[PDB]
Amino acid sequence: GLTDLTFRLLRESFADAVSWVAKNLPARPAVPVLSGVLLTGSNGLTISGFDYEVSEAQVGAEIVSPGSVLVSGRLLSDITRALPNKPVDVHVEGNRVALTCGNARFSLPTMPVEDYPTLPTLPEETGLLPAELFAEAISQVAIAAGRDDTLPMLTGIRVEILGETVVLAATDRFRLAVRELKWSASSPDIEAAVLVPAKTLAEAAKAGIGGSDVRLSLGGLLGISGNGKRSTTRLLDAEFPKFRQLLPTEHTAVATMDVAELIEAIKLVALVADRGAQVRMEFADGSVRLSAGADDVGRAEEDLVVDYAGEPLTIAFNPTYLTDGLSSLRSERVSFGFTTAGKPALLRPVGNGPFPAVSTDYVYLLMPVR
Amino acid sequence: GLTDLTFRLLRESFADAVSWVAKNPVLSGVLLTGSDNGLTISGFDYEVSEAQVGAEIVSPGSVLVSGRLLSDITRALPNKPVDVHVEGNRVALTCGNARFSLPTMPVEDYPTLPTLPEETGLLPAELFAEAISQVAIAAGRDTLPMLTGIRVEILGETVVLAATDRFRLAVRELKWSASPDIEAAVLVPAKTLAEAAKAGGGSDVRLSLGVGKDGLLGISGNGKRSTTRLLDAEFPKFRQLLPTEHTAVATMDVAELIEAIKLVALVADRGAQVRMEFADGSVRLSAGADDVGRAEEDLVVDYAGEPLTIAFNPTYLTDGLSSLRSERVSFGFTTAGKPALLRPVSGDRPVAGLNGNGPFPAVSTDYVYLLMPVR
Repeated sequence: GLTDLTFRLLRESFADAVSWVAKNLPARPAVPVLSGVLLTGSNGLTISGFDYEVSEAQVGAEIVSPGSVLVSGRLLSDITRALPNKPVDVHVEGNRVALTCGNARFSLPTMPVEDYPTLPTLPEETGLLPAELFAEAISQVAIAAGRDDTLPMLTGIRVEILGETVVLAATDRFRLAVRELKWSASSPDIEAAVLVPAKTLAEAAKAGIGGSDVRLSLGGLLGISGNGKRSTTRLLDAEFPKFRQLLPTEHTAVATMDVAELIEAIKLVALVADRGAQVRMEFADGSVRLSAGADDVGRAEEDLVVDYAGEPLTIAFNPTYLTDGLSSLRSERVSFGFTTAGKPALLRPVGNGPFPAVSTDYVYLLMPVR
Repeated sequence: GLTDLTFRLLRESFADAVSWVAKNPVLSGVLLTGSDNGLTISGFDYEVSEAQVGAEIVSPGSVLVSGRLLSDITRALPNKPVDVHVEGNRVALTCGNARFSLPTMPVEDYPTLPTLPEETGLLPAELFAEAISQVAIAAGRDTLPMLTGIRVEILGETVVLAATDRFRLAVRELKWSASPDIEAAVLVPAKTLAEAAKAGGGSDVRLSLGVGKDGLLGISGNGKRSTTRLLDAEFPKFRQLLPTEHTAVATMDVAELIEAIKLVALVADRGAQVRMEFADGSVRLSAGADDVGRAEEDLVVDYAGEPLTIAFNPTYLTDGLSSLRSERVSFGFTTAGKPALLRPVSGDRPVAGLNGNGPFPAVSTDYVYLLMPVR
């Protein structure tokens, strides 16, 4: 072609696609080519970005002349977001791209297309589910994943598929979050058990708020599809704890409270906790006493009503991990399932012998503090 | 007193007064004093602050506690009355179901707050806040103490506020109720003055500085009192930079120009400059070099004078346009080695005529932002 890539499309459409693709580009590009986003005109425009998480968006466009061009992804996402709200005209002119929109005009340098790495092929579709369910279930468990890249075995979200049932889990050794959901399997009997980096999976699930059903592909990659968007994510090569056997089926003591009231009380009392390390909880019939701090800085104390069953128990928790757990339930009330002060508490959304645990879709296991 | 300080008041009133005082070993403390039907909350530094609120004083006295921790507690307590009782070297604070035991620091080691000078004048709180924030954007944020203040210049019922960093200068004139014949100029730290003018609702503000001055600015109103150490440096001379006329004048839409600057500056190397080429009916905004990318945008302008090119730092330009508080901006030029003058435009006409090409008279405004070109 004598006329290289030339097209026209709406700014909003172009800007959303480029920003979505450019997001996952390398933070420290080895070659300048790795900082680019590929634009391919055929029908429609494809916007492609390569990395350990590669992404491709496809949008409607008027392709005056087809072709391909590689330009700085970050600068193109910044230009497109800021352009006048008018149609955007793009014309490749040799080694430059002329971008016109209303009264604004740009001339951008290009990088060689031949050097851009080919994006991996997504595996075969494993199943699908609504965007709202994927977004809300992932965000629920993501809160427990480790955020330290020095301990990468803690940085994933475990995904286990047993036909129509999906179990999600995350942990950082101080807390374990587990969520079960139903999905449209493609086809029944499909078994899969992978560990996906938590940060990218959570960002993909939050962006999914379309809606539009999210298609997951596992046949070392997790494929994510829908909304004219397609991405691949390298899976984590780490073992995950046997989370199912760590969840107790019975409790020696059970406490039910109001989440909002308890979150507020933790935050008040924790102002005097030395380096925000612990909040002590003294449960007895009808009441829990929350306390924190030492005389040198200050002491705090608040009593809250509890629907309690069992012998009195005194247990301490890290205030942030406790509020993360409470915040993740999305229920008015919380159930605390206990054994001893040195064994985990089970938080679930809501007369002397032990108490069988209640079946819920979500659970947050929280380790105590001594 | 065998029974030390004991009082009760509403959380909202307590929390707001403590937070306002604690914002700026014994130095970390906030002093609480109970007298009759009133509580005083006092904070000492180089900028002192005192808040007076109504309270039920069960037992009078004084106590010093950590300011930061007391502000954090009070903002977060249940919305119920707060009972405070000093118990030896501890402060028992009770509010609804919450209880706190705070350690005290010795009262005897706490420095006495300076006496506010005699009152110089008063003005509405809305005006003081509004006029200070307008000029504050131009103050230096460094080493050069002569540029880190806001000049306060009094001349009877007129006050002139000014701030600069040598790249820009903001000047605002306002009218106030002087408490004479007052002819004085001072330099107040810009960061402190800006915070105090924003924090204040709002009953009229009183400024305290006949033949006196050195060396504190007292600020008072709404049961709140502060003193601020004045800057001993000399504000730079600036009246030579305000001409009576211009070689060229330009009026444009502020919002359209701010948006176009931000778009073209995306390719400005180190965000150092944006060029503007003014001609009849249009201005061309441009930036960047081919290695990274070039941008251009043409905007409508009501222009008078010979066409000119001028380069500005995009942030200093947008800071100036944002401070105008008007739909339109008036740009006034003299010569290439001099700043451009940005004035707000009020109700209106074609800028040139009937003056043709000839010099264009300057129109008076309360506010002006002087911006040096990029050299």
